[PDB]
Amino acid sequence: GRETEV
Amino acid sequence: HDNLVLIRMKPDENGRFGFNVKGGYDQKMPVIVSRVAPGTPADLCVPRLNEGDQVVLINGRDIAEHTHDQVVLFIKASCERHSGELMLLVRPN
Repeated sequence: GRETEV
Repeated sequence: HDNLVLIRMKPDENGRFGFNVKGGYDQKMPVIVSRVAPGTPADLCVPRLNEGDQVVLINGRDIAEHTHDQVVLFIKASCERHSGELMLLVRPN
């Protein structure tokens, strides 16, 4: 469940 | 394909849009907007980028078979923005 702040 | 919303946004001073991405081809899940921080470009743009929105196109590119890391690199690729605005075609859910 990868999550990245952009 | 379904109801689609075209979203355009310019990054802040730190080059951030104020939104979070989840999913991708490697994650076996669609590219979904998981969070939208208050008072950020993603929150202030009209039409607004909402939580639960499925990303279909990033600067006109089909990201259906792309991985999570590739999607992030496409969002961060400033030269692919026309004209300095990140283009996102989303499917609301």
